[PDB]
Amino acid sequence: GRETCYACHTEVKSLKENSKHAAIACTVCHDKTKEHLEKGPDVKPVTKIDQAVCGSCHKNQYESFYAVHHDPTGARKEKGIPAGRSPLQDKLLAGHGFTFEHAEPRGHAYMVVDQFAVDRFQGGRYQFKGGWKNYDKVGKTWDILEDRGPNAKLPETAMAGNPTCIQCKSSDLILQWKHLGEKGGKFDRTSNVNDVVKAINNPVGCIHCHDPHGAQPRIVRDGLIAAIEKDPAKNIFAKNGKTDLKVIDFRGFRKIGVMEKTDSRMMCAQCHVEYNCNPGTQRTDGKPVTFADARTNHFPLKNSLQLLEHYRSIDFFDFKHAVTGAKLIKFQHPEAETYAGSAHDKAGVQCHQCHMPQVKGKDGKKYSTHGVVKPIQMVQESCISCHKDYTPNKAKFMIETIRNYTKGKMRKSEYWLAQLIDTFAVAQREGVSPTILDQARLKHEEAHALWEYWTAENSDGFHNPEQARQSLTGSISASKAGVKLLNDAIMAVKQ
Amino acid sequence: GRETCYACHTEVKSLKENSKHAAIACTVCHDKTKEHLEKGPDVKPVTKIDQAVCGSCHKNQYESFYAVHHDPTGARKEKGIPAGRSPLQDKLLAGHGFTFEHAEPRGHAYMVVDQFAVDRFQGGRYQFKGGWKNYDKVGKTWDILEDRGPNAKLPETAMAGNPTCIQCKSSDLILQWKHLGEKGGKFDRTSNVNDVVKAINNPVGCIHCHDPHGAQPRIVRDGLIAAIEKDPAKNIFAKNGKTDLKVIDFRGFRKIGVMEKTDSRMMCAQCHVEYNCNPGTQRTDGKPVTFADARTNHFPLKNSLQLLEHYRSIDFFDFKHAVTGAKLIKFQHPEAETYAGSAHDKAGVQCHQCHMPQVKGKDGKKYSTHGVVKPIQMVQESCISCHKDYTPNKAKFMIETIRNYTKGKMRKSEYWLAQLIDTFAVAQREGVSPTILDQARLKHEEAHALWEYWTAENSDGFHNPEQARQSLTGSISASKAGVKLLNDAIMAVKQ
Amino acid sequence: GRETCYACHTEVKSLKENSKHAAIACTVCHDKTKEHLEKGPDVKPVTKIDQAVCGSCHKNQYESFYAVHHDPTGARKEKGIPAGRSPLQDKLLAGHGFTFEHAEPRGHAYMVVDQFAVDRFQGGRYQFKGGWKNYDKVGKTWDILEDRGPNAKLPETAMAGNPTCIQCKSSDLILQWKHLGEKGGKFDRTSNVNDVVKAINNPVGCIHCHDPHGAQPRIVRDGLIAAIEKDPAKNIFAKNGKTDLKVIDFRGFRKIGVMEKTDSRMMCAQCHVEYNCNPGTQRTDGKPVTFADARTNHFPLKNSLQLLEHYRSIDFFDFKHAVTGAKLIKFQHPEAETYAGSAHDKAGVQCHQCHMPQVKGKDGKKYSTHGVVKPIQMVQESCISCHKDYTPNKAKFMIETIRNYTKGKMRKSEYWLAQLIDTFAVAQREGVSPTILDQARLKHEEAHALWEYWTAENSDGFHNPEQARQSLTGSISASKAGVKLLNDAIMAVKQ
Ligand code: HEC
Ligand code: HEC
Ligand code: HEC
Ligand code: HEC
Ligand code: HEC
Ligand code: HEC
Ligand code: HEC
Ligand code: HEC
Ligand code: HEC
Ligand code: HEC
Ligand code: HEC
Ligand code: HEC
Ligand code: HEC
Ligand SMILES: [Ca+2]
Ligand SMILES: [Ca+2]
Ligand SMILES: [Ca+2]
Repeated sequence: GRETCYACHTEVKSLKENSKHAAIACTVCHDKTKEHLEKGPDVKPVTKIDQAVCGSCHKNQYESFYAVHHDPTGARKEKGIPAGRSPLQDKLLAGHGFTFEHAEPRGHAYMVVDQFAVDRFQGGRYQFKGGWKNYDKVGKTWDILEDRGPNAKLPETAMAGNPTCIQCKSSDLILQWKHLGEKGGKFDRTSNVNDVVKAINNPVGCIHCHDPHGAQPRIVRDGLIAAIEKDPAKNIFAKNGKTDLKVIDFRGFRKIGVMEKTDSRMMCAQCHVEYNCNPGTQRTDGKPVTFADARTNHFPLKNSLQLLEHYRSIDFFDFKHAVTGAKLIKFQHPEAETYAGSAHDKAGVQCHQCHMPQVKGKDGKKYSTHGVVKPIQMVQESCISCHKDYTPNKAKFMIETIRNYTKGKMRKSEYWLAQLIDTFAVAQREGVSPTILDQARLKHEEAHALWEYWTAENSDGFHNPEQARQSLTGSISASKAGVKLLNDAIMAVKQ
Repeated sequence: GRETCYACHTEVKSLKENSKHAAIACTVCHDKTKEHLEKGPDVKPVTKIDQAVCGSCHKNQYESFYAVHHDPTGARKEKGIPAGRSPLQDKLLAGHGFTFEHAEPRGHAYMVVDQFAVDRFQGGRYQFKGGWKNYDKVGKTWDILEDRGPNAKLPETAMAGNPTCIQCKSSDLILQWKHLGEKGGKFDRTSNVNDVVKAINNPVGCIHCHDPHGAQPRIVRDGLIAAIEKDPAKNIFAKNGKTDLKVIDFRGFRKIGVMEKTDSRMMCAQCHVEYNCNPGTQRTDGKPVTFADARTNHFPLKNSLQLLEHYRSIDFFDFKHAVTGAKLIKFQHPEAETYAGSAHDKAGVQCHQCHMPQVKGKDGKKYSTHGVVKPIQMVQESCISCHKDYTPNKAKFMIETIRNYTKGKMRKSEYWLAQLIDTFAVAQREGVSPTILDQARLKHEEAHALWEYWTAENSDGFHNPEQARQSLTGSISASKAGVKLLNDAIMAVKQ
Repeated sequence: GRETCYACHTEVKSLKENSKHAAIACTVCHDKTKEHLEKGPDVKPVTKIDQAVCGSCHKNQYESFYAVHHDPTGARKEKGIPAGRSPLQDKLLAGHGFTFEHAEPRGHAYMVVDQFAVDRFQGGRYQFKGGWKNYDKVGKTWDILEDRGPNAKLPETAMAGNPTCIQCKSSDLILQWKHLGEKGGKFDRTSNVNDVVKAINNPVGCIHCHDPHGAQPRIVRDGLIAAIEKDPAKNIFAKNGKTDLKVIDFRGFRKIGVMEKTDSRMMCAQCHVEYNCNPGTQRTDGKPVTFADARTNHFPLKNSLQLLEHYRSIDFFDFKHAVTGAKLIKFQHPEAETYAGSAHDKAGVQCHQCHMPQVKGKDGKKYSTHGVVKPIQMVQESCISCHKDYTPNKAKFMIETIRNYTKGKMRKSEYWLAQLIDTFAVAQREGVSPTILDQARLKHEEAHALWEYWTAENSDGFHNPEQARQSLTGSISASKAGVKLLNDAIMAVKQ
């Protein structure tokens, strides 16, 4: 009786008819349909957002997403340790909530539990039931975590958590969140995050990347659609002054973007980008930017060489550095913006070919693994599958040589940023002019933007070695110029 | 003729009769017995303290203790290197002898040679015969080391060595050391350490943990007995307002503690504790505390959250920090005090189940390995033996995740301690009030106590992850409070 | 017709007749011989310097030199990273070109391409054709690199490259370089390095260590011959007041040194030494030392305990430290001077026994591998071949224990150098006397000389553990003495 439904749901008919999902009865994914027919539109069907329904017919994708693996080096790797990805984090991000805890990423199945449990999220309120011995448990959020309650305190935590955070950890609010988190849905940007978390039972849904109605490759992330719509000819995913995205707006309430061809650069860019999803400060007037402002659910889709101008253009910065008071941008995991225009991107390779390589399940049916892969741990399938002349050692050597050269420049950029910050403090105590301190703040802004992008980004340059070198040497140059003018100004005081 | 002996040695009769050692002739372990009978009590039998006698009937325990293994990452691992367990050691312990050399522990068979050869012991006087190529040799101290003599100098060494040090490296002085090292035995706390070392041929004896007379599980360490006796109802080993320890006092000269049931927490706490075994300074008057003082052979049996109050209560600190002049506690390897009240302790698991797992020897007789094990190197026997559902990768993941999270907080506590020390120095040079510097010293004391415990402790939180988090975040909080008040006081000067 | 040639080339006759190469026709290695005979000496034969000619009869040496191996940890390892061999490089070498890039060494076949491509060589002018994916290519320089041209800029590079650099990367200029690079050959010390690089097609030739005429073990490096000639009785290679080197001077233009017996300490010392091959400054007058000066192609052949006196004696230093203005020596890879007088040197072991171990080729003919080996990666052939009682773990344990103890002192020397530099800067800002700052500069000179030798040297003490300890503790002592007098002078100012 789908034609009954299709009478008032025309877009679903468009997606589903003559699709690979054509035959699937509406009842497979929607409950209370009879009540919706019999009692009218006031009584909504139930749409349970649930990987297990997709798994009933796609077991290898479902099984590989939920498969539990144990990295013998462990997880919860703080980045701000000496041998870590961001060893000078505590000094360079002084005054930012990331100083409370920032760990390396792990598997997709953990993404909700790790967002809720991190020391920077909600003052330690959410914890693993049974603690560390259950840290590898997957499945339903509230089977895994407990709520210690609103009045509990945990020392050296922060309260960075907000509803927009959840948009990059789950598909559970797809029908309960108006476009951009503007008011009108069950939840919006101004919601109490502790109401929102109760609604999040699952990590990123199968529906995040795949239309349930027709199985079309798609995106559902509001900020990513908004970015592509703002710059449809020149954005990082465009080709020929066009992007492969048809936006479907349901009821003026929620958008999807459907693509004719798989583009995992867009599918993964739903989360693996720089974003603003937090309050901040305007550069002009020093006024707060609150969750009322659309800038608190924002995808720039700009790379390291563009972001400082981009955030100046939209009159926004994240935090003042606790020492220099520089109006700093906080960068997060810009993998899509890094990958854009790199050797592999230009070759037509997409994120999924390295990170979701082909494996065989079960009997021996071929599928894309949905347990996303760390290519250095799987070079036969992530690399040699395409680079057939490569030995495993050659693949590892190529990854690690690029990471080696890039990290050399990252560490040198940190040395110089640390020097800039320490010299600034000395310049302050030597009563150097606030005019000249302001010049140094600008150099800190620039050096910071060209450095922090790369500790935030997860490849240590592999995704774009040229951009990483140009950015990080630009950071070093800016810091050296700041240190020179501060040390010059310090001579001129006592001259 | 044991009844002859038993006439004047009543306690030995109590331990030996109806024991597992009942049948063993006194002559097996004591020489010159006839002269002792014939010439009377003036001529003492010879009691050679020697693992090889125990080995004659317990070959697998003896063989596994002396087995030579080569860790391919080497030994003599200085902790104060960037990638090391205590990377900011040289700054945070400035003014302490540990800045001359402090390496990670290795195997028990090396414990005397490594105490005598470390650069902080006795000005480099003791060295390996033939140098590095013999660094893996086990057996008799003076087959392995040479004495360069009292007048030899070795640059960048220290003279921390003292007789009480030897009490945690050998059973060789069991009959030659009056309780607590008070005067009356061949050696006491005031002895020249260079006389004492000549008497130490073996590492920790079989008799350290096992009664030779009846084979009862026991302790012989004077400071550990003294601690248990001071607090017999509430100490970390107690249960039901009682400790499983019967103290036997021989001649008012030397004590053992015998337990009805194996408690390796007590057996290992003979050495794996925080201790004071060194001169120090009183907090009240600034007067020396010398080896005449019982506080120089002292076991607090207190954890990270208790030690600062404990050392304030007994009016003792180890060193003034070379920069801040904070009256600091020097912490050493508090494994027993950490382990106390942890998940595994509460489950009735003891040190030996993870560190002396069951292995098969020879033919295939089952025994507890007496080559103590680093569980991460042996997860099948140290972990999976009990956690039967664990894979080796799961065991490794669980150890390393806890170490990862704990080290993140350890490194952050060091960052903030370094900031506190650097800010203090700036506050001094900005002529901030000595009143306010004194407030900052108190914050350094607190931050130091809540940090250094964990670099001194060897598990990086595994033994008590909750206590480690509470302590290390407390350290960070104290340092941040010190940095705030110093930076506030620095504004107020030039206000 | 060799007797025709031998008439005017008497030294070649001496080397070639009754040699292992006796039978080889001159035409095998020299072209245009008929024109040289027919047209006279004005028309020089062509002498193509080329491993492939040697390879025609020595395939296993040729094949093993050019064999491509992929270290899975990658290459281009910057030393100035936290976990790196020289973690405080950027601070301690501040004002030296090594701060732009200094990576660990890799295989011999890469030595030209890596010299030309390093960020410190020639402003990034030379790059790998096709970039990173060709970083493992071996063979001809200009098949592997491209020239971006003289006007191209690459941010955060330096221009350290000069002709004398090439003398330790290739045998290609053996007939085109007058002794010491004095004027008269196609190239000299004053040549434009960008003319010189065009002439360098190959890495170190077979002829670097082996005479082509008679196959005698030899050296061709001008600076090494000059050093041995200056001190023929007491130099590090001497025995019995004599060195095994007969110098043959061709035309007063170019020297070789031929040895009766293989001495790989000399063969490898052609490059694995400290050297001066750069402009610098005189200590006395502050005058430049230019490529006109013989001190710009100089081998001291002195160890860590001798170099500071050595460079003071010849009135030379490399750079003023950017903070302290200390007149610092820049140290490079002093492996031969370190190895001299070590346990293995005294035992008659040479570099080649550990680094060119015996392997079997082809069928199974035994040869010395000419792919030089990192012994920790090959302990069966580099170590156990001679230490037959060693297990692989024992060999690794011995290497890594020595490296562990040595690195502990290296890291501690860096901590104290960093403290010296930071204290100096504070002493300057507290207006401490320039007299007392000059005293501290001397302590920085000394501490620097006794430290940087060991980050420059590649064994982390393995080659001479006693010398490393004596040097690095001497560094620590010098820095502590500098920090004491600066901190004392700072009290005395405000006294
Ligand atoms: C017109 C008379 C309708 C027929 C026939 C069916 N549906 Fe419907 N549906 C209709 C309206 C006007 C609305 C919602 C209006 C609003 O914005 O609240 C709905 C809603 C749904 C939803 C809910 C989406 C959400 O916000 O959670 C679902 C999943 C849905 N409808 C499914 C559906 C099916 C499967 C039908 C045939 C059995 C069907 N609808 C008939 C209008 C009408
Ligand atoms: C938002 C819903 C996401 C989308 C869409 C994708 N990723 Fe992701 N990823 C995300 C998070 C929040 C995490 C961390 C989870 C945690 O609990 O820490 C990650 C992690 C990865 C990793 C690391 C995997 C691991 O270490 O085991 C990789 C390699 C990764 N992500 C890649 C990736 C690719 C290629 C995507 C498109 C196919 C993709 N992600 C989508 C959030 C989201
Ligand atoms: C999409 C644009 C995102 C928004 C909005 C937020 N997060 Fe995120 N998160 C995202 C990705 C792709 C990843 C994996 C890659 C990485 O660099 O981590 C993550 C990871 C986390 C993690 C795990 C790692 C860590 O930082 O400890 C946490 C704890 C996490 N994210 C929390 C978080 C919070 C609290 C947010 C709102 C302030 C938030 N995320 C927004 C993608 C996106
Ligand atoms: C092969 C050419 C790749 C493509 C295309 C993309 N990625 Fe990648 N990624 C690659 C490597 C070699 C590495 C280094 C670390 C490693 O595991 O080898 C990375 C790193 C990441 C990470 C960090 C997690 C990890 O896998 O270790 C993330 C989160 C990641 N990459 C995501 C990502 C996205 C979203 C991509 C398309 C925009 C992308 N990668 C492309 C190799 C390749
Ligand atoms: C009473 C007449 C004795 C008989 C019979 C035996 N022993 Fe004895 N023993 C006795 C005294 C009074 C002392 C020492 C007094 C003092 O404090 O110095 C001893 C000493 C020993 C020791 C020495 C312990 C030490 O300090 O090193 C040993 C090992 C010992 N005695 C053993 C022993 C044995 C095996 C006997 C039967 C053969 C024996 N004793 C008889 C008193 C008497
Ligand atoms: C080895 C297995 C032993 C046998 C058999 C016996 N004794 Fe022993 N004894 C032994 C050791 C290693 C020591 C040192 C202290 C310790 O507790 O480990 C001793 C000590 C004694 C002492 C001294 C007690 C004191 O007064 O302080 C006596 C008096 C003694 N041993 C007597 C003794 C007798 C009489 C035995 C036969 C019945 C006998 N011992 C057996 C080791 C061993
Ligand atoms: C004092 C006599 C000790 C007793 C009793 C125990 N241990 Fe110990 N341990 C001690 C020292 C002095 C050393 C270092 C030795 C050196 O030369 O460096 C150690 C070392 C260990 C180690 C590390 C083992 C290794 O790295 O190979 C472990 C795991 C260890 N110790 C555990 C341990 C346990 C479980 C004990 C009770 C059974 C125990 N120790 C007793 C000193 C002493
Ligand atoms: C028991 C309460 C002890 C006293 C008293 C002393 N040491 Fe110790 N030591 C002890 C243990 C359990 C261990 C292994 C665990 C660890 O954290 O090291 C050690 C180890 C050493 C080592 C090896 C490691 C190192 O620090 O380089 C040395 C060199 C050592 N101990 C020396 C030493 C000295 C000189 C003492 C008196 C000042 C001393 N120890 C006392 C247990 C105990
Ligand atoms: C299993 C539940 C354990 C019990 C009970 C105890 N220890 Fe432990 N210890 C454990 C782990 C997983 C680690 C981390 C390092 C590792 O090797 O895996 C440790 C560490 C130590 C160390 C450092 C040496 C080492 O083994 O690497 C010491 C010296 C040590 N532990 C001693 C010790 C003592 C005395 C215990 C009872 C109080 C104790 N451990 C209990 C696992 C477990
Ligand atoms: C004397 C009449 C000669 C006979 C017969 C041969 N050679 Fe010669 N050769 C001679 C002179 C005077 C010179 C060079 C003078 C100068 O310094 O320029 C040469 C040069 C060579 C070289 C060049 C070395 C260089 O600088 O590149 C080679 C390789 C050489 N000669 C080889 C050679 C051979 C193989 C001969 C027999 C066929 C031969 N020479 C004959 C003088 C005379
Ligand atoms: C100058 C012509 C050289 C001579 C003669 C020798 N070596 Fe060398 N070596 C040299 C350079 C310039 C490099 C670095 C090359 C690069 O592209 O980075 C090296 C490297 C080595 C290494 C490291 C090998 C590797 O990592 O794979 C070793 C162990 C080494 N060299 C040893 C060595 C020995 C033993 C020699 C005499 C037989 C020797 N080298 C000669 C420059 C030169
Ligand atoms: C012989 C006395 C040498 C002179 C003159 C120069 N180099 Fe060198 N170089 C030499 C050796 C034996 C090695 C390998 C050992 C090591 O410690 O690196 C090297 C290595 C390099 C490398 C690779 C490693 C690195 O530093 O990044 C480069 C890029 C290199 N050398 C460049 C270089 C330049 C530019 C020189 C003139 C200023 C130069 N070298 C001189 C031996 C010798
Ligand atoms: C065995 C007794 C050796 C002799 C003789 C020499 N070297 Fe060595 N070298 C040795 C070890 C164990 C190490 C440590 C790093 C390792 O790979 O194990 C080294 C290190 C080097 C290096 C650094 C590159 C490397 O191999 O990792 C160089 C460039 C090197 N050594 C050169 C060298 C020269 C020129 C020697 C004679 C003067 C020399 N080595 C002797 C072991 C031994
Ligand atoms: Ca951001
Ligand atoms: Ca202590
Ligand atoms: Ca030099």
